[PDB]
Amino acid sequence: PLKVEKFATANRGNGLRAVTPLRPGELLFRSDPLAYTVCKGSRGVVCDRCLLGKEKLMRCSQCRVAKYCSAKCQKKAWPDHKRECKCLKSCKPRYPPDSVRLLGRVVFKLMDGAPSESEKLYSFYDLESNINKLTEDRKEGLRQLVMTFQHFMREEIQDASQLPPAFDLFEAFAKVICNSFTICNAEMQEVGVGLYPSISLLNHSCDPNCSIVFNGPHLLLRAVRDIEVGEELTICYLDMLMTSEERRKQLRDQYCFECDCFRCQTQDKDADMLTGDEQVWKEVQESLKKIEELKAHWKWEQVLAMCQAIISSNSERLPDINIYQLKVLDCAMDACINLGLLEEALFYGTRTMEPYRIFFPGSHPVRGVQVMKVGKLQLHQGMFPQAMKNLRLAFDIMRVTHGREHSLIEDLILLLEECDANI
Ligand SMILES: *c1c2c(nc3cc(C(=O)N4CCN(C(=O)OCC)CC4)ccc13)CCCC2
Ligand SMILES: C[S@@+](CC[C@H](N)C(=O)[O-])C[C@H]1O[C@@H](n2cnc3c(N)ncnc32)[C@H](O)[C@@H]1O
Ligand SMILES: [Zn+2]
Ligand SMILES: [Zn+2]
Ligand SMILES: [Zn+2]
Repeated sequence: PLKVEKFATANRGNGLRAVTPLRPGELLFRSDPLAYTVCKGSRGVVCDRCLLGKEKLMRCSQCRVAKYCSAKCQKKAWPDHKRECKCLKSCKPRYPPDSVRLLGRVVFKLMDGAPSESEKLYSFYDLESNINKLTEDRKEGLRQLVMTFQHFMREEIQDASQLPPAFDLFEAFAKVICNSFTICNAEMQEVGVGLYPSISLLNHSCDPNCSIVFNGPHLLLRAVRDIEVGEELTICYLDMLMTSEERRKQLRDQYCFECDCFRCQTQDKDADMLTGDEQVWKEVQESLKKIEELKAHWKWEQVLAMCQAIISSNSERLPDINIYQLKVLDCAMDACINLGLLEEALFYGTRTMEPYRIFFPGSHPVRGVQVMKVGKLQLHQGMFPQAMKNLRLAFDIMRVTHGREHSLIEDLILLLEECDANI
C-alpha cells in the first residue's frame, strides 16, 4: 500500500500528495532508475553500474569507455550496455554529452527491457516536456541534441521502427532537461545522472517537505517535515547555496516556471549569502567555476591549491557565511580529507558548521553528511566529546534524511559506537 499518490495540481501540472499522515524520516518511495549513466567527470573514476569510486577499474574490452568496480558489475551491466557499447565504440574518441547517452539507454530499456518498476506512478511517456514554454534558443539547442543523438546512435537505430511508438526525439530531450536527476554518492559527490519518472512527479519548493538521497543509483524519497493527508509533496530541485536571483534564472532556463514561494518573494537569506566585499566574492564566484570543474574530475590537488589561494589569500577575504566562500571552504575540506590532510580538513570543515546550520534548515541530507564528516575527522584525532556531539547531531539529521535503508546510516552507527567506547 502506497503512502503517496499522483494528482493534478491547480497550476503546477501533475504532482505527488500524501495518502496518509507522514512524519519526518518516513520512507515514501524507493526506485531504481529507468536509465542512468556516469557523469563525464566521473567516468573511469566510479564503477559504471554501482557508481562507487575505486583505485582501479576494469574496462569493457569492446568499447573501453565503460569501466567497473568488479566482474559482477561488468557482467550485470552488460544487458543495459550491449546496444550502447558499440555506438560508444566506433565513435572514438568522440564521447557524446551525458544527456545523449542517457536518452540512448532510455530507448534501449523501453525497447528491450520489461515494464520498469520506476514507471509505476508515472512513465517516461507521461513526463512534462514544457515544449510550449521553450525559447527559440532552447529549441535550437534541442535540435543540436537530436542530431547528436542520431549520429551517436547510428549503428543501433536506423529508423523509427527501432524507436518506441510515437516516440519523438525532440520531445524526449525536452523531457530529459526538466526531469533529470543528478546522482550524488554517499559523500555528496556528483557521480551520475538518471531518470526516475515516478519520482519526477515531485514539484519544486525552495523550502521542501521531502528529500531525495541516493544509495548508488538507488533512490530513497523521505519526508523531512510533518505532512498531512492531501498535502502536496515537494523537493528542492536546486543547491541550497543559491540566492533567489540564481534560483530564478535556473528555474526559468531549465524548468520553465516562476517560483513565488515565500522565500523567493522576500529574497530570504539573500543578504547574508552575499556579505563581504562584492568585488571579492565576484572573483571567488568566477574562480569557483574552474574549482568545481576540477572537483568534478576528482583532481583534488588542483582543487586544494586554488582553494588555499582564496582561503589564505594575501588580499581581502570573505566571511564564511558568504556562499561562494562557503563553497570554497567545502571544496578545500573534501580535497584535504582525500589527500590525507586531516587536520587541515577539519579546520575547513569546522568552519562550515555554523553557515551550514543556517543555510540547510531542518533536516537536509547535505548538512547531515557534512556534520558526519566533521565528526569523523574529530573522532580520528581523539577529540571524543566534540566528535560525539557532531556524530549524534549527524544521526539526528541523517536518520530523517537517510534511511534504515541507506547504507551510510550503518557507517554512522559504527562511528557512534566507537566514539562511545572511547568515552
Ligand atoms: C547532488 C548533490 C547535492 N544535492 C543533490 C540533490 C539531489 C536532489 O535531491 N535533487 C536534484 C535533482 N532534482 C530534480 O532535478 O528535480 C527536477 C527533476 C530532484 C532533487 C540530487 C543530487 C544532489 C548536494 C551537493 C553535493 C551534490
Ligand atoms: C520534475 S517535473 C514535476 C512534475 C510536473 N508538474 C509534471 O506534471 O510532470 C518539473 C516541472 O514541473 C513544473 N513545476 C515544478 N515545480 C513547480 C513549481 N514549484 N511551480 C510551478 N511549476 C512547477 C515545471 O513546469 C517543471 O518543468
Ligand atoms: Zn561496481
Ligand atoms: Zn562496452
Ligand atoms: Zn522559491
